[PDB]
Amino acid sequence: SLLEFGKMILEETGKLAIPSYSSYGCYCGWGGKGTPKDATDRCCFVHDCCYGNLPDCNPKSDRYKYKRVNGAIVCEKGTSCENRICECDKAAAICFRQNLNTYSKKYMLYPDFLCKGELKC
Amino acid sequence: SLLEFGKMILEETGKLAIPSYSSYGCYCGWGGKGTPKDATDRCCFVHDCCYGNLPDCNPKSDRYKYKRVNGAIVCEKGTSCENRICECDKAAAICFRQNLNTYSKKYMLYPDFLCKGELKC
Repeated sequence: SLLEFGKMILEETGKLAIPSYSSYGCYCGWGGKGTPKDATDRCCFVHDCCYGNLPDCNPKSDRYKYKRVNGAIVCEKGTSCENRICECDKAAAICFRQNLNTYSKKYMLYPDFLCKGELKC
Repeated sequence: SLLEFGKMILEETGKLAIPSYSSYGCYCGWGGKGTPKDATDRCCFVHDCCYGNLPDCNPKSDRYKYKRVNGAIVCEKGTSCENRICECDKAAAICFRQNLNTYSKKYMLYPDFLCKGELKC
């Protein structure tokens, strides 16, 4: 859920999930259309597609456990849905951290009309 | 599109394309620089080169059909673009499978900053 995902985000980036990655570009939030605007926005698009491969699961309400071992995120052994959702969240949070150098305020509260079309995954 | 390619990748490798191949090495990802890390990363490099030679097309977004006949992927007859996109995808997905033997978890989540230099197609 956003409780776990928001915690990895804060731990990895020093930023709060809402608002820093909930109103950013075309895909960081609940938007789902258009061409990702930059590297951070691409991390989000990938995260949506990741959740997309899990139609038997519900990421929004599915809570999992993770721990930090040797400085890295470990998704603890759980249900297939818990494991796969944790892995999607871990990947996006590290993606965010890796792209912090190009994170820009320019793309916060980004207008709907500048995001057009479907990119299927 | 990513949807059809992801599906071939799962079928050929038994791995879900996102996240196993979506942050892998220097080329299985959005980027395009440096020496490919290994055989798997080379499949991605070749796949970019293949898409790079389809400028009359929209590889990422355009949908196509394919079948399985006696084990093997068979691209169905669509538009010129569709069949070519399909063949690029089929070659990469088979490449991933052929090199599963040397797939290495240490190249997942690979930072793009460790990838420098243009390597010509």
